[PDB]
Amino acid sequence: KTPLYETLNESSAVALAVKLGLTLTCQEIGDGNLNYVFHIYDRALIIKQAVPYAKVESWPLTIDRARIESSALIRQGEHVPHLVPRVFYSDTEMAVTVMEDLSHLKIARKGLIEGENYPHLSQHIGEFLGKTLFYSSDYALEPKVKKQLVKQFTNPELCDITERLVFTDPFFDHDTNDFEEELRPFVEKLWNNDSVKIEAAKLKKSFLTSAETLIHGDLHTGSIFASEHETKVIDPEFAFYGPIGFDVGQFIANLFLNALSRDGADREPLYEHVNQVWETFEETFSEAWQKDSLDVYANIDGYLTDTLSHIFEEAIGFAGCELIRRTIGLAHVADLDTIVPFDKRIGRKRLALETGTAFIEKRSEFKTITDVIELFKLLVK
Amino acid sequence: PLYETLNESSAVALAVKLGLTCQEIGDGNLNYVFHIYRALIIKQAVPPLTIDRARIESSALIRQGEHVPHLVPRVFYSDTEMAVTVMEDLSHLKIARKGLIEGENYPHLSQHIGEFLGKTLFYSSDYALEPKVKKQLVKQFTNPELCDITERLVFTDPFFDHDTNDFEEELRPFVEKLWNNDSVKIEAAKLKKSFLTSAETLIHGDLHTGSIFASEHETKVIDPEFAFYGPIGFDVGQFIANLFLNALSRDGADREPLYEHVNQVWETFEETFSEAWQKDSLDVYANIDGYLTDTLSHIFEEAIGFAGCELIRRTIGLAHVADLDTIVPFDKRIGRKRLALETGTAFIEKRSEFKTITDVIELFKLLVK
Ligand SMILES: Nc1ncnc2c1ncn2[C@@H]1O[C@H](COP(=O)(O)OP(=O)(O)CP(=O)(O)O)[C@@H](O)[C@H]1O
Ligand SMILES: Nc1ncnc2c1ncn2[C@@H]1O[C@H](COP(=O)(O)OP(=O)(O)CP(=O)(O)O)[C@@H](O)[C@H]1O
Ligand SMILES: [Mg+2]
Ligand SMILES: [Mg+2]
Repeated sequence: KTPLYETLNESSAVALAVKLGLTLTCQEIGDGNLNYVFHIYDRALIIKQAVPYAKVESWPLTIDRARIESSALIRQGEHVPHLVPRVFYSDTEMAVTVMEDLSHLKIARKGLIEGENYPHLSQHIGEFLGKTLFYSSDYALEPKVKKQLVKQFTNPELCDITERLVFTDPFFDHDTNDFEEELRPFVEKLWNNDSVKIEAAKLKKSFLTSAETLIHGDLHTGSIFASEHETKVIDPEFAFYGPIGFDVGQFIANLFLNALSRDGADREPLYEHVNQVWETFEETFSEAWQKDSLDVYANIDGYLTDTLSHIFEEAIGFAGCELIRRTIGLAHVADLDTIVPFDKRIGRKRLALETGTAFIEKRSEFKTITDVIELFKLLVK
Repeated sequence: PLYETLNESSAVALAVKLGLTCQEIGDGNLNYVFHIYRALIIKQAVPPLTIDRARIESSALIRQGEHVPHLVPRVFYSDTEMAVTVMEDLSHLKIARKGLIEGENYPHLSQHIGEFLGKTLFYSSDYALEPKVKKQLVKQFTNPELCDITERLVFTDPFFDHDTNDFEEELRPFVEKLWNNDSVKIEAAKLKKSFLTSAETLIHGDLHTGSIFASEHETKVIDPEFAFYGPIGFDVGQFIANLFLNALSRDGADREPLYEHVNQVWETFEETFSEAWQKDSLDVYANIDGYLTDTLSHIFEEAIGFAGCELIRRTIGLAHVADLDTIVPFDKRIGRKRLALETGTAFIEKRSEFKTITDVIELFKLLVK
């Protein structure tokens, strides 16, 4: 058999949607250069397709990621179908996912920067977190089943992006970092900080080795669609078997990153979201543990409590890496880069480094999410 | 289907067909071990458990042979479909558990196994390997059925009133004390969760004294059928526990060689792992002062915790050790088995308190006086 992959265009995408049985118009609406996102109208549909390195950032990547993203979306839909787009069709060789159109929603990072507060965002994401992370763990699944899922969701290339960018590069004078010269005194203070780098190393080691559950792997505010009443998580291409606290930490850090871009009393909705997302995660995870654990140890008093404390500790450490990583690393966030005037931008970026560092160092000292919030507020006054 | 169960005649046929008298000498019912005489061993899995364990065993032995060829039997041929490994004959050696029970002291056993542990455990980790490579090895060495036996027998069944357990009734009061101990069971749960999730290196997975050939001058580790990507501390802990199990079967001053072994195996492990880390780590963090030290402390902590589960598991679970079961008279056996439970319990609960291997040894000695 011949190679089946062919790069879609707007006409090809309409032809595909028809051949698959789902007068039409199509527009390519993709935000980056690694994927095409084809919007098809009249009822609407999205066809997403991975772009191979030769035709593309980038970042040399195979189109295998499309298989991960599709399979991860489908898995999430079995547990939280109201919190992810529906998937109608997918194909590994064509590297295509056909999914629900969510054009009536706005990317959460964009809305947050515009000053939208999204009152239910943390309640929805906390539920997403609690259910996705529990139901794919050894707590919820027979170990033989979970062990096959580890193989199926092994994601070497995309893991390599996170291992480098989240956990390694910002902490050294590496080629991928990207920061203003005004920041250099403070960046160098990080590079020279042995005790924080040792802690980042341990966190990386956990990312590399702790195959606890199927994670989303890139759950930032730009990876969520939002309106006042709805929330949908997208693009689980980084999915693999990793630490439970990782997704929780990345999301929380992106909430703090937005808080930093804001001023004064405007920060309060974000601090409320940090509190609510932890609380809802913990409640959701705990309810799932109680009802659906297969573990004979699950209902011994203190075991769930200690499990949550460890997830919490790692989540805050991971949050700290993300705070740092987004500030001086290859991949930045609009929350910080669009701060004006310039000297304010530098000052707030200095604070993301300082808060990130404190999170990493003090992760095992915090007892509750409010301790984390209260420490943050003091540091950013 | 290409699989056919060998007999003594077809074993020699295979050895000749591969261009390399016969007696089946296997000490269990799941594998045939054919000795052919220059000499050769042909091990074959029999078809409850998949014959895929033979592919794991061969692959694991070969990988071990890349780093410690002097400490594992050489492999000449292997075949997944036939479930065979053709390997070096080690008939001139004795199973270390048997020798230890007979009173052999094996002066180099500790230095040899410590070297085996340091090198096998380092060189298959993320410390030594590109993460993309390690991740392929994780897939290759996934071992669901064998891992299942360990998850059940080492980490679960002894801590509850489960059907697989096997203990003398005189031991019941002390068994029920363990079952009723919430805080120890929570800690066993955490160690099981680490076994289930922490894919740190390719481990042997069943490194007890019955899995080692020994003489005065030579040591060879065998049967890595349980191999998979698991916690670095696991093999270290199981081995140490089996040294302590032999100490419990001995009396007084005759225990000293075993305590010496426990000390030397940790020391040699730590030294070997540290030397490899220093020379062969790919990690940009490797050389920050404190990171290796903290890495070792965590390995140590887990090892002690896993030693505790192995002490308990061997005493009251499905799979016993001859060290304990052959103690006479009865009443002494029961006493020594109560101590294996109490020491294993202390190891699990106190694992993060110990600062050095000496602390572990001294605590054990105190308890078993
Ligand atoms: N289901 C959907 N409904 C409506 N618009 C969608 C959509 N999926 C994607 N889009 C549009 O396409 C953009 C790109 O989506 P997505 O984040 O999946 O692409 P990407 O994977 O190429 C980005 P990255 O490289 O940062 O991960 C979105 O921000 C959105 O505007
Ligand atoms: N390389 C070798 N050289 C000489 N004898 C060997 C040998 N490998 C195995 N044997 C002999 O056969 C016995 C069974 O070997 P082994 O322990 O590998 O098998 P097994 O896997 O069937 C046991 P278990 O069921 O407990 O795991 C050994 O105790 C030893 O006496
Ligand atoms: Mg993407
Ligand atoms: Mg065996």
